[PDB]
Amino acid sequence: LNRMRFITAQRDRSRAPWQSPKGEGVFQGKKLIVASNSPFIDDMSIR
Amino acid sequence: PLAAQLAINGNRNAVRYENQNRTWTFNELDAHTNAFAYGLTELGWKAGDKLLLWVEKNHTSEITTAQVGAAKAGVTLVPIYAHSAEELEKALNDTKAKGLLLSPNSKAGNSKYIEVVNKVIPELYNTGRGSTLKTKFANLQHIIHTGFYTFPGTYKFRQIMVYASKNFNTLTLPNVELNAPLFISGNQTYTLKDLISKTEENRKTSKLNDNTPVFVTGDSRSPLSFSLGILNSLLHGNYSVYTGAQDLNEVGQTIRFYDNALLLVDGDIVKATQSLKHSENFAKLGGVAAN
Amino acid sequence: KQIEIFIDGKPAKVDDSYTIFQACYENGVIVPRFCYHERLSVAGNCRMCLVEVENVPKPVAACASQVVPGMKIKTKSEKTRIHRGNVMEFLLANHPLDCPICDQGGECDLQDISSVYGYGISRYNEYKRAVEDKNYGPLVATSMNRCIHCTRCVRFATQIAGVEDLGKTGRGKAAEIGTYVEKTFNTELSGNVVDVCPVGALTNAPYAFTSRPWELKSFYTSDVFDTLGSAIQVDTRGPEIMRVLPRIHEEINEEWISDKTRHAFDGLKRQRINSPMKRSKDGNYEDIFWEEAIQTISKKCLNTPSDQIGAIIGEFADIESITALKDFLNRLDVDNFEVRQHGNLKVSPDFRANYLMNSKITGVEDADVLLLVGCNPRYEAPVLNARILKSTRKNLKVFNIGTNQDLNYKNVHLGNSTKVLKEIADGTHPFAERLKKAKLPMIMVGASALEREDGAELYNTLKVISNKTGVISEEKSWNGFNILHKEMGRINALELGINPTSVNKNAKLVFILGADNNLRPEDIPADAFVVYFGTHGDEGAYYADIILPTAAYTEKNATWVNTEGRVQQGRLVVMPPGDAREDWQIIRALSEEAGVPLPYDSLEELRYRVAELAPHLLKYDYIEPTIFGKVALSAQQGVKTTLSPTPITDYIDNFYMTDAISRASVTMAKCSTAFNHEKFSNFKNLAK
Amino acid sequence: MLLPKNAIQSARYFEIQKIPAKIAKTANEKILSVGVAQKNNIQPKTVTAQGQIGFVQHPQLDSSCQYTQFYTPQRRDIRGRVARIYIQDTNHMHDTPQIPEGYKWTLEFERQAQYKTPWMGWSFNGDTFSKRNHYFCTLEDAISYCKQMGFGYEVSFPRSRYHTRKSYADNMLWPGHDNAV
Amino acid sequence: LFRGEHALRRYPTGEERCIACKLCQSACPARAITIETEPRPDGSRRTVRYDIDMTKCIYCGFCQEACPVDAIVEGPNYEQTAYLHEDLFYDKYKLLENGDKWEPQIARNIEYLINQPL
Amino acid sequence: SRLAAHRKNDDNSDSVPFEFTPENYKEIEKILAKYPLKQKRSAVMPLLYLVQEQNNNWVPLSAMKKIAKLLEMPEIDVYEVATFYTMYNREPVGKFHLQICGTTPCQLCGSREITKAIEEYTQTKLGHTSADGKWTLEEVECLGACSNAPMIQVNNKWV
Amino acid sequence: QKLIGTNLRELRFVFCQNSQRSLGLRNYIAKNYWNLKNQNPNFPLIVRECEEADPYIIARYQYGVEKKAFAANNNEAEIENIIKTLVEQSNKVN
Amino acid sequence: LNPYSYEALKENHWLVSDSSKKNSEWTHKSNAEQLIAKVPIIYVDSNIVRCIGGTEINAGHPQVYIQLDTRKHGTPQTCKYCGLRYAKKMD
Ligand code: SF4
Ligand code: SF4
Ligand code: SF4
Ligand code: SF4
Ligand code: FES
Ligand code: FES
Ligand SMILES: [Zn+2]
Repeated sequence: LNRMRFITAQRDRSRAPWQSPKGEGVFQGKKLIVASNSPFIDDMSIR
Repeated sequence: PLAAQLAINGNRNAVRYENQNRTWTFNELDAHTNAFAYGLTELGWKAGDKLLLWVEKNHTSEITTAQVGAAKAGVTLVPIYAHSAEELEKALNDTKAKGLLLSPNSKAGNSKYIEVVNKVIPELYNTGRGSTLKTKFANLQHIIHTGFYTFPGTYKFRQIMVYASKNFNTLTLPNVELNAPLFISGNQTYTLKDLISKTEENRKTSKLNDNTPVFVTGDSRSPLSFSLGILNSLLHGNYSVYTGAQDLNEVGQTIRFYDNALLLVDGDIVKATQSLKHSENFAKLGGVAAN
Repeated sequence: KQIEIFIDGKPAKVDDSYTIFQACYENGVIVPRFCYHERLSVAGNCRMCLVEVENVPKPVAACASQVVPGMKIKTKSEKTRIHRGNVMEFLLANHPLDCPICDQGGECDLQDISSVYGYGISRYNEYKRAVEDKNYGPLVATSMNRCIHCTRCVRFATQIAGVEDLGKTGRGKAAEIGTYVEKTFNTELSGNVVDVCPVGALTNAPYAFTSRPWELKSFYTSDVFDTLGSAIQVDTRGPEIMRVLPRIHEEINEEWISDKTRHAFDGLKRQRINSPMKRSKDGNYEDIFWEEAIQTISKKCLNTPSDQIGAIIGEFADIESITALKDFLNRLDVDNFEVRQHGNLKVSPDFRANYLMNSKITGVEDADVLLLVGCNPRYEAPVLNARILKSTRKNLKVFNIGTNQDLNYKNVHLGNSTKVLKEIADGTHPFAERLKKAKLPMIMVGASALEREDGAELYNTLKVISNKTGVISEEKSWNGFNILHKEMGRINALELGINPTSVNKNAKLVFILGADNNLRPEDIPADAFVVYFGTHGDEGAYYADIILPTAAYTEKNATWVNTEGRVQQGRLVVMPPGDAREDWQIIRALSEEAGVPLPYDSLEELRYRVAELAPHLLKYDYIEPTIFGKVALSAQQGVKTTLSPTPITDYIDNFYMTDAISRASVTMAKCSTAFNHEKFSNFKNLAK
Repeated sequence: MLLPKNAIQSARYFEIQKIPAKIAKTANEKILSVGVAQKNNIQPKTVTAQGQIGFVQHPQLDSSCQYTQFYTPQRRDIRGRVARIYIQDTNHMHDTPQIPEGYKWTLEFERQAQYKTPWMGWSFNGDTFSKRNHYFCTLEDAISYCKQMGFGYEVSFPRSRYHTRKSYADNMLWPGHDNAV
Repeated sequence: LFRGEHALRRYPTGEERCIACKLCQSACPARAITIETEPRPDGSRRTVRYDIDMTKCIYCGFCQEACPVDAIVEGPNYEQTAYLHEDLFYDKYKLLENGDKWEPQIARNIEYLINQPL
Repeated sequence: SRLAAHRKNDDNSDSVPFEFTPENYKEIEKILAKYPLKQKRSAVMPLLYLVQEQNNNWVPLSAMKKIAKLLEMPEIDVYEVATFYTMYNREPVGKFHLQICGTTPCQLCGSREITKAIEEYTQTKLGHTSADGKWTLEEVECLGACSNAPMIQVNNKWV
Repeated sequence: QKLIGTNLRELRFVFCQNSQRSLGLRNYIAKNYWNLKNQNPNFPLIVRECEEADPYIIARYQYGVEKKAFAANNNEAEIENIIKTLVEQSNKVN
Repeated sequence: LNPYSYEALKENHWLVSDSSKKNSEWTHKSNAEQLIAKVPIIYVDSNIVRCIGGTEINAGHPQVYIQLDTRKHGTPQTCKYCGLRYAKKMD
């Protein structure tokens, strides 16, 4: 019943789909503003 | 005036930056400061032009290099302590500064220095690449940030720096004038001669001999810090060590190696630190002075 | 002087300059080695190349021994066998038993030589040497017990690159090659350290513990992360790609590749668009079919007048895609291929000589003086920086007008403003006399300088300076004028003849062909309709009303023209992920649906159209000469030639993050967080 | 991998070396007739191991490709495919492989769909034709095989290291007089 | 020496003996072993997927012979009849479970096999 | 003289200062004058000896970096020289660095007995430094006066 | 020559740089490229050189319509005549 | 203690760490990481320690040697074949 997790993991090992925004979102002109999902910290920007 | 140490012994260490872990000899310090002065001259800075300093404590090397280069080029520096866009704009309007050097990542209130600058001057966002600034102030020609990233309407400190060639240098450095203003602190203006007099008076009061290494904690933009730091080293050949934002604990660890060594203690640093973890590190401080 | 020697009794002729190893290699007889490298200096440490000479009692190190007339070399003799066995036994003594866990299990020349030449059993039954490991950063994994002290790593670091960090510290069996202090090896060419190290002491950390050599299939292709272009080998185990390596191409690649091109392929593994998508006014993306997407795009194209239709060229656009887009826009009557007004390259695409490096990548090896204008070869085209280092160590003087970057070689910093350019053009600057004195001078200008608002004025100033100083000399038959680009897509567009200055100020229908750099909300009007052909969603996928997945350079069989004008063929390694389609096929389908079918249905026919437009692109891996260089670069009379008093800068801030693939990559993020703070410095390294 | 120069001078050998010039047949090709003429005029006239310009040759579905066996009722895509002919050199990782490479021309086919099945994550190939490369002693033999089997072929010629003078004495070099400038 | 059902062993401490060297995968004549390995968060060289297709594998023993750390062992179990073809797609879970269950007898046999050369 | 790399010590960190005295600078000038003007790289060993004389008979990492900067050579080269040559103490030693020869001539003459006597008197083992920073025992090779064996050397100066 | 910008959308010259068959077009371009560019500042006049290529003048008028003129063994006067005809035929084309 | 911090990456060899050791249960389909983490650091007098992963040759992993004379005193070193961690008994 949990075949979906294994299948998604195997697919992502080679190619991980981009998680597109869903629902209402903020717009700046013709652009959707979303916070970066990168776990890594931008040390240069922070300090 | 600023080359006596080079003439005597240029190999001796000139200044240490413990926070960023870089030590400069007299030759290296002179080279960097001359590069900064040449960069300003090429950009078009003249005698009497005003540059605003908005760089936090951590950028001790940048502060010292800018100060010495401004002294060499006859450019007056105005430190500004503004935590709000209102204060920044008021200072800019009051001073009519030709340049503004700042630290972008520094946080003022709920916004960073770069964000506040952009808010005060929205024209920077849409300014063309390689285009002069057309701002409300009509005189803030140059904006410089000491940061890794680049922003429109701004230039990096290294990009501003210009290392003159030995046989391909068409620039000229005006002779340093002692009476020319160098620092504008508050409503009082300090000239190079007055700063030298302050250094001599402080040395006499504190029994600061030639071989006593001076330590400076906190911002190096203060006139007293400039007098007892890089200026003292360049005049009497002493050894200055800048700790920047380091607290009394970390200052102490560096201090232990140094012997009979003067310490300059920032009020801001004192309040931030809770207590001394190892008071033994200060057992041989020799002398202590307060801004 | 030709000289006769004997190899196993076989007569051979070689010039006296040859060494024993070189003569053997030319004649086809292989000699084992661990420390000798073709591009590195000569060292005789490992002594694994010992051979037998009839008149020489002692064994002779083939690598560091010159041939002599009448030499009798016996490489198949029992004495040679014993020599090889003794050296191999000494090498394997103290060598850890780490074959199962070492990443070089299948690519270990030590294992191969031990199997082919050394003895089959060992006698050393004692405690082995043990060495502590070292931390060189996220790019190189170190297991120093496997080091054989062959100093190849030290020689590469000191010679190929300017970084001087590795050294043999200590004496005797306790000697340890590496940094005495604990610091990371953060050079831009750190990847090649693993390749030169032959015993798996240094390995590819991102690739560590991944796969084995015998289960990989290799494809030869060309790099795209740098406008220089690099001959690379891509190894894949099925769909998955891994271990991008260099391959020998002396004209352009010279056996080395940069860390970006070596470890940025990880970006293709995530944040990939795998289906056509449409965004609602609320901003909710939803997947749709190719038929629906193409139909809606065609309806929008038919409704929209051609006046308010524009396009943006991406960074990784290829010849086929740009040709299809140009044909489609022409059939729709659209002629403006730029929508951004903030920054546009100021160069005419009429002649290739005026937007390509007239002197090839090997021209640095021929020029005596090289002047850079707004260029940072260390960050852009690091292999070119290494070549410049070689040239300046042999005979070359480097001058720089712009920022003073930490180049691996000494350079003369003339300035950073346009005042220096004005003085040189006027002739009052001493560098004008310097260029006149110098023979075969070279001028390399980064694309950012020409992309400046006054790019046209700067370009004209450079033209007049070159013509006056002899950078373009007929008597010397030399054309030292060069432009270093930053966008392979821009190079391809210029090759196909698309004008970079043609900008549509107001565009109601925007076609963004995989562009993610320099995009800002102001560029796209609020009421416009955006169709974005892309492969990653980091940027440009948020400005898009419709998104169309496309193929990458490892997934598209296309053509790429590098900065020097060399046209290479990028080959298909794996098919595009998910439902992605080739961009040229997408444009062909869109044109047919809109009612303006294109005359090409396959790659062969599309390349026939490419031949129609510009035939020279059908001569792969070749630079077609041009005889209109002087005419193209001649300075006209009455041109503006008015520069602005502002610094000349470099566009690259973070070397490890320059494009969408790099931004999406994880290894590049690790490299950024591990190297940016250590490499950032507002001051210049006066040591070099 | 290199027979003596002009060792073979047979008509069949010359025919193998020569590449045909395409004749516009499809409507698209006729529309692009000028492109076909330009390609014919520009592409190299003959193929030899001494060549230096890469090129792509279309499949020649003619009476010459009668010897192909990969045209069957079930499979009708193998014939007419485009291969790649190049020399595969040893990887940069090692310099002395147990089984050295670069002594033979490799003929390769671009891989088609490759997908990992859900039940176990095992890799599967949509087509089994392009799994293994083909090897030939000479580029002439490879091109002859392509013509006989009706495959089109791109040819990418090898690149090798430029010979440079090597000597241990170069380690010790006198920099020159100190006063020299 | 009987070769029955494949299993994966552990050290007495409980750590896996399998290091992803793929020697067993290469030596498998029938291509019945599939191995994918990624560094473990602690840093160990350990496999993330180790599959043996029992229907495709010929019980030759080459896997245990080529194993340098005696990780994969063809233990004595032979009553492994399966009703579904999917039940014969042994995974890392199945192999580790087999090793945990059959370690006593496997270890007893390995003792004698190792002592024979002595 | 134990490890072939930098030992992580709090008293030998990069923050430790080091500055040559004016007499040392004059001696460095004389050494450079003796050596060729261009080949300043040859003055590493005299510089290291001067550093040891100035300091407590050991070469700090900061001092090594200062020497490299003065000689305009990579710091890695100075590190290699210091690690290769064993007479340079890369870590602090005791007030008396006893160095007992242990080569065959001294061994025949009874070097082991002298070593045991030294250990008994100093209450410390061979190689290890005494609890108090007063004695440091080391075993060295032929010191030259084989005919006068057994022999020892103190501070690399007095035999 | 002053109306090229309005009449045409692009002019292209594809020829060989070392062939007598192209000599005429080669010389004409080398002599008149700057004249034509000054007459029409922003118009695209592309030049492409490929060895053993047939001379060709390609005029793109509008709506993706192009006319290709074979200019082999043509004197500079003939090239002038062909270019003039291509420019004048823009009205008939559209 | 952020696993993605520069300090954490540098200490863990530029790999994202899992303090709970639970993610391996799914990633590598085993709790061997948790099991091995229980064994404490083995203190060895000598500077160099020999590990065979058992009591006799051929009963464990190939004989390997680990240097306990770390540039920083007392730093444990883990065997590559097995997770056993050895440290020098500094005194
Ligand atoms: S280099 Fe690696 S594979 Fe080769 S012998 Fe050493 S540990 Fe084994
Ligand atoms: S680490 Fe590798 S390349 Fe460097 S000396 Fe040791 S064996 Fe040679
Ligand atoms: S028994 Fe033989 S065929 Fe079966 S998995 Fe083991 S090695 Fe492969
Ligand atoms: S089971 Fe043995 S041979 Fe197979 S990968 Fe694991 S350790 Fe290597
Ligand atoms: S290759 Fe001859 S000594 Fe190493
Ligand atoms: S044996 Fe003591 S000095 Fe030689
Ligand atoms: Zn172990």
